[PDB]
Amino acid sequence: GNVLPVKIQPPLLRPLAYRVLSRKYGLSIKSDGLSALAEFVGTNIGANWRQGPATIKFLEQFAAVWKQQERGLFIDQSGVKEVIQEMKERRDYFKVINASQQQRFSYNPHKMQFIFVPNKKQNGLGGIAGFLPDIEDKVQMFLTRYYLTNDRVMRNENFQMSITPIKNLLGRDAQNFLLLGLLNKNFKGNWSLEDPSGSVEIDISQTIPTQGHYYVPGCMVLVEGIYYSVGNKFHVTSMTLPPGERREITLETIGNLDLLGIHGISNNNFIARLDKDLKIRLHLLEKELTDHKFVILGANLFLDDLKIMTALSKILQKLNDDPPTLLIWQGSFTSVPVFASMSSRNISSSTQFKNNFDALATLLSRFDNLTENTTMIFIPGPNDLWGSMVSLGASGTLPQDPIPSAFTKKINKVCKNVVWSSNPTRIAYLSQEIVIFRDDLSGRFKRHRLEFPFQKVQETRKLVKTILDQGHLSPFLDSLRPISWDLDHTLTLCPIPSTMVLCDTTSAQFDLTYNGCKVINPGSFIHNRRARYMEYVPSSKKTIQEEI
Amino acid sequence: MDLGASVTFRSKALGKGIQQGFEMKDLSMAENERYLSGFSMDIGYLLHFPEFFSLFKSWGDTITILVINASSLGQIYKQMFEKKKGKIETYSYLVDINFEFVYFKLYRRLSQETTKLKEERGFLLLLQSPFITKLLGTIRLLNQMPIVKLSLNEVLLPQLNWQPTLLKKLVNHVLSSGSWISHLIKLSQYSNIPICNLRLDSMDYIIDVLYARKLKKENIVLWWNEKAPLPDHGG
Repeated sequence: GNVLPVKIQPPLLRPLAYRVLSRKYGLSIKSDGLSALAEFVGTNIGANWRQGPATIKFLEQFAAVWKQQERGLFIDQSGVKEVIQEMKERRDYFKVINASQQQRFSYNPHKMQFIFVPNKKQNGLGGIAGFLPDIEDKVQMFLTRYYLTNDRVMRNENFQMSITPIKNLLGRDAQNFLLLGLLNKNFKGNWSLEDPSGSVEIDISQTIPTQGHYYVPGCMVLVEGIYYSVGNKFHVTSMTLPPGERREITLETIGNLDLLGIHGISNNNFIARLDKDLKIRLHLLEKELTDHKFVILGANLFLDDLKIMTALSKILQKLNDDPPTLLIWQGSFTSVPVFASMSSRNISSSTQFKNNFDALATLLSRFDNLTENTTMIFIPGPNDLWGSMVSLGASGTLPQDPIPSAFTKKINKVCKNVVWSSNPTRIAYLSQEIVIFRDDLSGRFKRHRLEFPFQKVQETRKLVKTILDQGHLSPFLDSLRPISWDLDHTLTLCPIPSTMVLCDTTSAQFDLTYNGCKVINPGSFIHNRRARYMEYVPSSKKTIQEEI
Repeated sequence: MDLGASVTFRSKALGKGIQQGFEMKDLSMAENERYLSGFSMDIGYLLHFPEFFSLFKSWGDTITILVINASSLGQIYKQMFEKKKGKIETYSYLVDINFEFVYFKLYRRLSQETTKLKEERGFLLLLQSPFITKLLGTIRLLNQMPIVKLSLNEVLLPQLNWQPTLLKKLVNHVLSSGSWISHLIKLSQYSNIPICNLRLDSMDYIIDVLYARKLKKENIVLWWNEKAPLPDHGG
């Protein structure tokens, strides 16, 4: 109330509320809304019941505050909340999200529009098992990927010659054709292309591929050749990956959807859009961006060997005086995979893993500036608790679970901002979208390269070009990289984020940019008796620093 | 594996090879190992019970424990002395008696005691603690002598009357050290493995060594792997 509140009679305030909220604008004022207006009047007792403009204009402000929330046709106990919002309306605006909570959006080919999917966590029970995907999800996943790739191909400027479905190749021969589909091996052992219509075989003996790509099974390829009905051999004369698209032209086809929406979200009821605040946030980002710096480290920092702790202590000594905004630690934190212990005489693997993080809480006690001012990001590597416990340090499921809470009971208390996410994770800045993804790529694309019968800077060029043209984080089949049936949408590069953190221990560091996207390639944290970590300036500038 | 514990020379340049490091791949051969050596040499004894750091000297006669006890220590020592008189007599030729008792800022004495032992004797260390590598890294002098490790971890306190049970533990370890070292000597002089690289529970190590050397004598790649519980297949 005011300094001299007066207890009102609700009947004599009822007409003033009802007229304004039921004839000009607003509707369906509840009793709790009336009580909220009553206490607000108690906060405006000055010459009230005789003061016209201020009360009505504050009611108009109430309308301008509560119209945007839902639809504003009821006012519950939250009336005090909108009163507090009035008082408060009289770096933030950035988010970090993992693959578990990413919004689900299906695709429909016959309507050429994305469709929001209700979350199983929010409407279902989920008490016993709500995370188990259903049977047909894996059936529809490759269909969705093919739909997106076909849409991208059709939207190309050059393509307005037309492609032909596989099944339409039966009755014609000795004629050239163009077609695309999944590339893989059949049950027999030959090379085949798959389409929703059907599948055919591939002839490779006279194929000239477009250089600059990693032609790997499981990748969409544009195939040009001549059909032969003598057998079933499609004699290919050239092969090329589909081209990519830039972020602005991708968004403009869907206006500006709130897929990674921080200001607003969509649901099953309606669809959402916004572009007025985008320029405002862009210009806000253009200032004091040098102050909001964020730094990442190398991959596979092991918390068992003394040298890593010494180098990390030196790095923290240099970083304590000038705390950055985000400090991201990536890679596995234990040099040995954890699994079931067959020996009861020695220290258990789980206990060793738990102790491997307790000492970190002690080392963070002498860097109160970094702890206080900078947030913490931790990303699991290849052989952390959940993965190595079944995969034994080998490759496994991509939507990796976060570090268990039972093993990180001291980092959350010593530090004020600690975040654990999946292996692929998303951060949403004011005008930037960045993803961080830790795995091995160079070896995977080197060993499984297709053989065509017939200075290190080019390998990363080919890798970036392939990963961007294909537009998927895991351009591999289900045999190599098993993926959860539903979460595959988190692995898709449909929104094509502005910057990607390609962490690869098998590739040299690089700062390439292409197709409107900028890619960074952090290396291993320690190499050849040196320690290295890299910081990125949000103004499209990079710095690399090392401490022996 | 290839050289084993029984190594010898057939150079027929000893001074030049001893001032520098002597090369192996040109001169290498393993002699027989039916008997390793006639052991007569002092021992070391450093322990830790999660502040129960302990030390004892075979040739010394004093006991001090880091931060009723003395009488219990004496009576328990005498009691298990008569209990294992037979084992004591049989293994006296390996390790050989009453001694003083003491229960002592204080945590810097490990380095001083190790220095006193180092400049008083050359002697093999028996270490027992759940923090093997931590204690190895905290004391810089422990790296300059051969060490035989007897790691038996997972020791806890009953929150009450820990003194009698810890006295039992220490006394049985001390009076079974002779049997332990006899068993290790037997296993080493049978398996052609140096004494410091062996352990009572590391029975898989002997399997690995023998199988690997017999495959190396064959034409089969060992697929040997380290720090990873997977076979090596080339990536």
